[PDB]
Amino acid sequence: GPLGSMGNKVDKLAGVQELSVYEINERDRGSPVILPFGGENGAHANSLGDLVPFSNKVYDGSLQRRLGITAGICTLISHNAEKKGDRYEAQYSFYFGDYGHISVQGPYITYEDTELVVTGGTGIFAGCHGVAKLHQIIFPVKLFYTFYLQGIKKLPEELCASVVPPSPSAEPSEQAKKCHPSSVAPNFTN
Amino acid sequence: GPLGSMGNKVDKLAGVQELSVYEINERDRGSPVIANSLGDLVPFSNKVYDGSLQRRLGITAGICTLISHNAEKKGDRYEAQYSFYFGDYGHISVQGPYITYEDTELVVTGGTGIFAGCHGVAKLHQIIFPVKLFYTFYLQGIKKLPEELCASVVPPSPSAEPSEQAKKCHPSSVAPNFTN
Amino acid sequence: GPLGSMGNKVDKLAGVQELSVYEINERDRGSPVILPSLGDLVPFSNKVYDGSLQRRLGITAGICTLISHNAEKKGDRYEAQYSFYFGDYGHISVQGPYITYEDTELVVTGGTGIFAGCHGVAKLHQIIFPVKLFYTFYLQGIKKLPEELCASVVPPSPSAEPSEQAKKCHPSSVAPNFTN
Ligand SMILES: CC/C=C\C[C@@H]1O[C@@H]1C/C=C\CCCCCCCC(=O)O
Ligand SMILES: CC/C=C\C[C@@H]1O[C@@H]1C/C=C\CCCCCCCC(=O)O
Ligand SMILES: CC/C=C\C[C@@H]1O[C@@H]1C/C=C\CCCCCCCC(=O)O
Repeated sequence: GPLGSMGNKVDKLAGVQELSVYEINERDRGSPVILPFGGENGAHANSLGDLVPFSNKVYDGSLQRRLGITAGICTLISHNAEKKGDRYEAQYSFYFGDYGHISVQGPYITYEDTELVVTGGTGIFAGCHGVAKLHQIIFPVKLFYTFYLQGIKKLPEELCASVVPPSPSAEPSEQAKKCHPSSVAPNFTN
Repeated sequence: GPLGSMGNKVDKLAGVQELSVYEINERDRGSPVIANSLGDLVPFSNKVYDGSLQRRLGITAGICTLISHNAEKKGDRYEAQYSFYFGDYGHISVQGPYITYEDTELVVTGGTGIFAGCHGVAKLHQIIFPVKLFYTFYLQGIKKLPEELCASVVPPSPSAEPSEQAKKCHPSSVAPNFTN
Repeated sequence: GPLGSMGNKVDKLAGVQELSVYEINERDRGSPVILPSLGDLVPFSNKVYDGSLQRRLGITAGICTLISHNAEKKGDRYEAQYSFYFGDYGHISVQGPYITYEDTELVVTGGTGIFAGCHGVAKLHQIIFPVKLFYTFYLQGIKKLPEELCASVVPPSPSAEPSEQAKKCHPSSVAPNFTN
C-alpha cells in the first residue's frame, strides 16, 4: 500500500547492516612501501610527511573465503619514541571482486583501535554511507574490521557467514590462502 | 498535502540522476606528473567538457597512487582521489580504482553547489588511454540538474571532439566562470 | 503514531545543522611540510577550536597536492583530503579545493561518532594566510548536535583568538579527551 511503500523506502535509507572482514599482509605484494619524504648516519627517522602506499589481502569474516584486497595510502601525522600512538591519516578502498568496493577515510593509530569514515561504495555497496571499526590483531600485518553500512540492499549470505572471533591465532583456510575456486569471491581482486 | 510532502522528500532522498562528461588531456597543463614497481605517485589535472561536447565546464584535479602491475593485461592498478570542477555550479569528488587496461567504477563521495549532499557512483569509460575518457555520474539525493548539463550526449568514440568554440573557451560555450 | 514515527525519520535523514570551527597553526606541530609547480605534496596538522573560541576540540590532519599557479591572482590551487578530529565526539572527513587567494567549499565525505552517517559541505574561510582559518560545516542526516559544540559563534577576524584556558587545554575548556 501507499504507506507501506513509503515506509519501506525509508527503512532502506535509514537501515544499517554490519559486515566483518580480515585484512592480512602476507608479505608477497611488496607492501607496504615507505616514502621517507619527511626529514643516525644513514638511518631513517619518522616525521610528518612520510607517505606509505600499501595493499593487503582481504578475507571474509569466517576466514574461509578470499574476497579481494585493500589499496591506498597513509600519511604520517605525529609520532614519538613510543611504539603506541603514532598517528597516520589514511585514504583507501576495500575491493570485493565482482561484488564491488568500499572506500574509507580517517585515522590509523599504531596499537590503537580507530573508526574510519565510509565515504561510499560500488556494486552492491553503491550509495552506502557509515563507518568502519579498525581493530589491530597483530601489528601491523593482521587487522580486523567491522563496517556499519547504511542505505543499501540486504547483503548476500556469503558475506555474512559466522565470524571467527579476532585473535592472533585466527588464520585463513588453506583453500582460501591458495585461492581455490570454492573459496574465492567471483573474480576476487588481486 | 501531508503525505504528498513526505513522499516528495523521500523521492529526493532516494532519487538518482545521470550526468555525463568528457575528460580530455590536451597536453597543455604539464599533466600528469609521473610507472614501474609500486608506490609511484601521479598528480594530475585535465579538462572537462559536457556530455554534448559543446561546452567547457572545468577540470579534474587530484592524485593517483600506483598499486600493482599486471603483465598479462599489460596494465597498472592505481588508487585515485580527485575532483571534477564545474565552475560556479560546484564540484564532485570521487575515490576508487583507476586501472590502465579497463573501465572501472568509482565512489562519488559528495559534491558542492548544485551537487551539495549528493552520493553515488561514477562509471569511468576509457576511449583512448590515457588522453580521452568518458564518465557517467549516478547521483543520488539532489534536486533536478539544470538543462545546460543534460544536453543530448554524444556517444563516446575516437571521433568525439569538443567543438571549436568550447576548445577556445568562447563565452557562448563555457560554464559560468568555468574552472581553469 | 505511525506517520509521526515515519515523519521524524525523514526529518532526520533530510535535516541540516550548522557547525562552525576555527583552525589555527600554532607552530608547535612541525606543520606543514612542503615537497616538490604541479605535484608538490603538503602534509599538515593544525589545532581546532570551537566556534566560540572558548574550547579546544582537537586537530586537523591530512594532505594537500599543488595543482596549479595563478600568476594573475598571485595564488595557488591545491586539492586536499583531510579530517577534523573532535576528541571523543568523533571526526569529520573532507575532500576538495584549497586556494590561497580565495574562499572555497569542500565536500563532507562523512563522519564518525556523533557525526556518523553525515554528508554535506564545509565552507572554508581564510582569515590570516595561512595560519588561521574559519570553517562552517553544513551537516545532513544526523541527530541534534550537543550544546558544547553549538555555543554563540565569534564572527571571524584577524584579532579572533582562543581563550587563555582553551589555549592551555584547561579541563574546563577542552572537548572530552581532545585530540592532540
Ligand atoms: C590501514 C592500513 C592497513 C594496514 C596497514 C597498512 O600496511 C600499512 C601500514 C601503515 C603504517 C604502519 C607503519 C609500519 C610499517 C612497517 C612495515 C614493516 C613490515 O614490512 O612488516
Ligand atoms: C592522466 C593521469 C592519470 C594517470 C597517468 C598515467 O601515467 C600515465 C600517463 C602517461 C603519459 C601521459 C601522456 C599524455 C601527455 C600528452 C603528451 C604526449 C606524449 O608525450 O605522449
Ligand atoms: C585546507 C588547508 C588547511 C590548513 C592550511 C594548511 O597548512 C597548509 C596551508 C597550505 C599552504 C601554505 C604553504 C606555505 C606555508 C609555509 C608556512 C607554514 C608555517 O607558517 O608554519
